[PDB]
Amino acid sequence: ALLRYLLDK
Amino acid sequence: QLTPTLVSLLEVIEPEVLYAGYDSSVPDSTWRIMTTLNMLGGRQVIAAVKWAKAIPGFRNLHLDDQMTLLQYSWMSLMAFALGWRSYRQSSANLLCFAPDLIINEQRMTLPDMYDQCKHMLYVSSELHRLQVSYEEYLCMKTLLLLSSVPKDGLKSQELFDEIRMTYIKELGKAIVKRSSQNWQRFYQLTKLLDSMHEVVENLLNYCFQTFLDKTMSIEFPEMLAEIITNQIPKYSNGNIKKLLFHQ
Ligand SMILES: C[C@@H]1C[C@H]2[C@@H]3CCC4=CC(=O)C=C[C@]4(C)[C@@]3(F)[C@@H](O)C[C@]2(C)[C@@]1(O)C(=O)CO
Repeated sequence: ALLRYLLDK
Repeated sequence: QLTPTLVSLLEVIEPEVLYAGYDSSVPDSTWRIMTTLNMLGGRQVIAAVKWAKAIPGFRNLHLDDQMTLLQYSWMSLMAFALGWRSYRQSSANLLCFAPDLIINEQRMTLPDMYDQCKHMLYVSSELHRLQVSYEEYLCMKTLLLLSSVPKDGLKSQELFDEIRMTYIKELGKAIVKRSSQNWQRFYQLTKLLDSMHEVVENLLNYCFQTFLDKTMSIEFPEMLAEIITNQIPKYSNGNIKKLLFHQ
């Protein structure tokens, strides 16, 4: 989840 | 060196050690520590992601791919780096988690402590057995990110492999510096990235119980929550693939 925001941010 | 090396790169893209933030003074407590590693874990992890996007070709893979790769090998990467740190001087084998959170002779004597550190010591003791240079470590560090994949490859498999090899190539050049039967040296190292698969395994077996039982009283930062929660019954369906070198 955040892992994705961090990944795609 | 035929301009910036992909090696001399990861070296600068390599993250900077974090501090546990441990209190020490108050007599040591088994979980007080474990729970202190976990908080720290999530940060290293986070720091790892930044480290990953920072790698050549990574941002290129399809995001959902990049998203699961880390998901798998976070443990593997967390343990490989630490081995390094302990190997860095701790002749007493001392587990070095942070510059302020080291695990000595008697801290190891604590409850169900050595019961799990034994695995982490494996690494450093092994790394110490193969005198891995910072260069080789960096390159292997990266290759552990690719230690495991789905069972059906990824939306960027072709790419993924493409990349992977290039590092397996960068590692060769790495071993090279310093010749002869370099091929054996390669073998030893290579069999140790495979060793990690078992290693990363026992750690999950210990990490999941503790993450489960609240009769333990150990706490994880949210980071590892999403991450654990997910990967748990997940990989426990043989839906993943532990990539090897030697069968
Ligand atoms: C042995 C397992 C696996 C452990 C992790 C192994 C990888 C690691 C390397 C570090 O440099 C800092 C923290 C971590 C990320 C870790 F050390 C902690 O989080 C605590 C941990 C989950 C564990 O001790 C527990 O089961 C705690 O309950």
